[PDB]
Amino acid sequence: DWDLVQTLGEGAYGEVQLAVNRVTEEAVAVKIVDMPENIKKEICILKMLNHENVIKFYGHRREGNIQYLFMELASGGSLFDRIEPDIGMPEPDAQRFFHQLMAGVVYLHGIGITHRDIKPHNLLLDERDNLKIADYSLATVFRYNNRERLLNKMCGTLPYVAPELLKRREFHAEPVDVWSCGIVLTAMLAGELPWDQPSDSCQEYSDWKEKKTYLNPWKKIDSAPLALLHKILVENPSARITIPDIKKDRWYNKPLKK
Ligand SMILES: C[C@@]1(N2CCN(c3cc4cc(NC(=O)[C@H]5CC56CCOCC6)ncc4cc3Cl)CC2)COC[C@@H]1O
Repeated sequence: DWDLVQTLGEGAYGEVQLAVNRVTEEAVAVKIVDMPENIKKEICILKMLNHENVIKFYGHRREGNIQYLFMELASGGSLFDRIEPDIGMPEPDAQRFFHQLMAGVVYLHGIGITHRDIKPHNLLLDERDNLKIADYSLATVFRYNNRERLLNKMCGTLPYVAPELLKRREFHAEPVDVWSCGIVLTAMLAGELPWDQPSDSCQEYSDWKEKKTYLNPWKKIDSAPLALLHKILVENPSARITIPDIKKDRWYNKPLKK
């Protein structure tokens, strides 16, 4: 029925491949996973999703120990491939992608879902350059019956993880996703990641906490988006800006063209 044409990327459990229909020539993205409690969780979350800034999930087929997850093929590819190394991208394009990222994250948080691994590799683009949050393999429920549950599991990607995840036994889900969006914004505006990890043993992170914004990547960033990044990349998650307040930010609301 299908045929694995090209590899689109690889995760912890399974691989994502470009599948072209043997009859219709319809090209889709298929996540092929071998072997359980996590794929049942992932399928459950994928069926809950319905938003313009979240990848479309078609369905799932099981073949013994093999699990197939059918998803929307994003023709524009990844946000990662739009970032020019050491440069980034034009500020109006970065603003628009950030507005769309916030829209997708507000939606997820609104249904009580935390993504837990936001990065340019899983932010995909459709034919009209609309951003779509993909890869729900680490996603979990942080709110149910209007009651918040604290996270305790270590997961994500070190340059994108919030510092409380490395320090605290339990932490709130929403500030962790806000933090990763901040690193994505830095990547879009500088074409460079600021640190290997947000720990005191990492010089670049110590430099940021000491406000050495005359250093890269910060010196490449204009004063307005840099003021926003100062509010996002705050060590104490209880003092960190929330998405309702990000929506009131000067740069977030700055009219930009071309
Ligand atoms: C594990 C990681 N990844 C794996 C790939 N993955 C997906 C990749 C997809 C990729 C695409 N579309 C394309 O690649 C566009 C460019 C073309 C043009 C058309 O032809 C085909 C290639 N569409 C849908 C996808 C759906 C998903 Cl879910 C996201 C998660 C995250 O961290 C490291 C890895 O990158």
